[PDB]
Amino acid sequence: FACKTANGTAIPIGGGSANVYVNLAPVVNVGQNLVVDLSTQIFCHNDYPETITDYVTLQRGSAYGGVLSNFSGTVKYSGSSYPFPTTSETPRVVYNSRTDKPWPVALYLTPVSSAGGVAIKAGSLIAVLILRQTNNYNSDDFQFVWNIYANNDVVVPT
Ligand SMILES: CCCSCCCO[C@H]1O[C@H](CO)[C@@H](O)[C@H](O)[C@@H]1O
Ligand code: NI
Repeated sequence: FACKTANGTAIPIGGGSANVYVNLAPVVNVGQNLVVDLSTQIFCHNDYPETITDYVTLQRGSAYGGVLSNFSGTVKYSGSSYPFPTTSETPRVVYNSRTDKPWPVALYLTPVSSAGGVAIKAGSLIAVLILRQTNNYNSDDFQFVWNIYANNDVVVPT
């Protein structure tokens, strides 16, 4: 089991960590969502699907910088919705193919009432999402840690 990002980097067998940049709508009002869809960027696959079944959860989602201070959020993982930052590990998604399949995580962030001005800075760390991977074959229990960075400033109209 391993993961990579679209035109980007890879995390190899056994787990590890990688930095991911995201495009964000440059202006967002109170009552609107920033939708950060990671499923177009993070792709994983199973290395021996004929004999092994891989299990993948979102173990935790944390907020950082302007997201932590200026937004409230939910995370959508494989069709279900949860508070972001998260309160517990999600159920599992099955990976059973050598073919790249997306990691189905999306963040919906909405500006808090105190948010105003540049609420997220270009280049800043905004989130960490931890993918946890196990199987039906051995004791493997690995973490794939995704550091999420803002590509552009996001302004909350005052
Ligand atoms: C015919 C199979 C012989 S075992 C091959 C061991 C390879 O294990 C890697 O690949 C497995 C399947 O993706 C993972 O479950 C495991 O965690 C690790 O990433
Ligand atoms: Ni592979």
